[PDB]
Amino acid sequence: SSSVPSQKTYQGSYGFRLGFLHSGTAKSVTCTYSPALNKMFCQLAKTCPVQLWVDSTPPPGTRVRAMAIYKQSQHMTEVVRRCPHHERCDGLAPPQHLIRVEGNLRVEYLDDRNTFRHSVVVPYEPPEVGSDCTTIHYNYMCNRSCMGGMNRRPILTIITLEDSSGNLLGRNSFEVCVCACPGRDRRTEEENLRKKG
Amino acid sequence: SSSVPSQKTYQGSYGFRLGFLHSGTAKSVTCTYSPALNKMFCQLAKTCPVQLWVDSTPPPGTRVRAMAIYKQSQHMTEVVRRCPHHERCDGLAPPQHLIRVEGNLRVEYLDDRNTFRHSVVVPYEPPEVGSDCTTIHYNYMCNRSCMGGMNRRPILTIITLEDSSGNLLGRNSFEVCVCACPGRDRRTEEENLRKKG
DNA sequence: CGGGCATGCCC
DNA sequence: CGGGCATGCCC
Ligand SMILES: *C[C@H]1C(=O)C2CCN1CC2
Ligand SMILES: *C[C@H]1C(=O)C2CCN1CC2
Ligand SMILES: *C[C@H]1C(=O)C2CCN1CC2
Ligand SMILES: *C[C@H]1C(=O)C2CCN1CC2
Ligand SMILES: C[C@@H]1C(=O)C2CCN1CC2
Ligand SMILES: C[C@@H]1C(=O)C2CCN1CC2
Ligand SMILES: [Zn+2]
Ligand SMILES: [Zn+2]
Repeated sequence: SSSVPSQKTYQGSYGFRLGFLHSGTAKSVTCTYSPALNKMFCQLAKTCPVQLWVDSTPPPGTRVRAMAIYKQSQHMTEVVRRCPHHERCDGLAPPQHLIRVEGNLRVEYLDDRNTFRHSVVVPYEPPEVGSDCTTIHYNYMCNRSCMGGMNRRPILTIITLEDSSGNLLGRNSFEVCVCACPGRDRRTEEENLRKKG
Repeated sequence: SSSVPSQKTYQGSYGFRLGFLHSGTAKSVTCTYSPALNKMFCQLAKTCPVQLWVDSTPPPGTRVRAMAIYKQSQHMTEVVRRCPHHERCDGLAPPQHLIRVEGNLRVEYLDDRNTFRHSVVVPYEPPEVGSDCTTIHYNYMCNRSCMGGMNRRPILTIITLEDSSGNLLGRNSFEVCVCACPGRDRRTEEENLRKKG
């Protein structure tokens, strides 16, 4: 009955975890992940690699879904959407969707008929031989600050592993801040965490 | 042949001048006019009174037109428009128009067929007996900072007095900055003028 | 109300 | 590149 999807971490029977490349906090970096905050800082429309880790290999036909939700209680029931400006500015991705996947010939974009929430889905592919994870290249097509979209409200990205039958196999999430200067904003929030948290 | 309307002050044979109420520079004022900068600072969608002064009474059927243009040379040829967000948010005023007139049952909104520029027109009415000017209540429906609209670019409002035949009778203009805190921004720009101009 | 931070971006 | 200002708004 809820229109708010779960954000509860569920590693599940396949040991599903997310991973992120080690970047620095240089003021001009295009993205950087804070493990202390479980938070990705990245720039508008630029690659944001997410690693998928599993302890056991999911069955054939497993799918990987990404969806954004507002992190604060007072905004959780509102659907996260592209702002009118960037919407009016790919072909496969409808202009209303915040999250895109690049580099994948099998991407599917969903608008839920009951909850109206947007998600983007790709097939799960096992890591190549010798590699321990699979990487998906996400793109966030608005800044957190965009008026008429996120309007400065923080968001979570929820990644779910789902089998072809629709069984939830795993769930993980991270906060995302799409901003002009990811390195500066990570440094500021981490400093604020240490001194005022 | 030019698609850029004139901004040249032309008092004309009727002695046409603009006037503005004396406001202060309190941080929360809804609008304030700087004579030193010939610049109105005002808030989004709130009243911005403009006084019309004439030395001689224009003929019956005179009209008062307002139009915005970008002040900087590099943007002058681009049409000033409402941003996509506030456009998607009166009835008589088309959503694309930046400048509205409130309180007037005879307002006309024009989209020029050749230049595509927007303007808003009302009849000229002489001042009431004993009064020296006529006031028009303008509304600016975007902030200067709106992405996809003015996008932080400065603008002029050009007020023209025109007879019913379309003869230009007078022209005046002022800079406009639609901002959150008109009193603060006037104080800052005037201080910057005095010390760095 | 006014002080002050967060965030985009400096033509 | 990084320093720093301008501007919206603080839940
Ligand atoms: C944002 C992400 C990238 O695209 C590379 C630079 C920074 N971070 C790790 C690798
Ligand atoms: C963070 C800041 C920089 O360092 C350049 C890229 C992003 N932003 C504007 C210029
Ligand atoms: C903005 C304009 C108004 O509406 C009154 C207050 C400030 N200024 C003069 C009168
Ligand atoms: C300027 C500042 C104020 O003083 C209030 C009105 C406008 N802005 C936000 C709150
Ligand atoms: C997760 C794993 C790694 O650490 C590197 C880059 C991505 N994957 C294969 C090698
Ligand atoms: C221009 C003139 C004034 O100064 C007051 C207010 C508006 N007009 C009539 C009286
Ligand atoms: Zn946007
Ligand atoms: Zn706007």
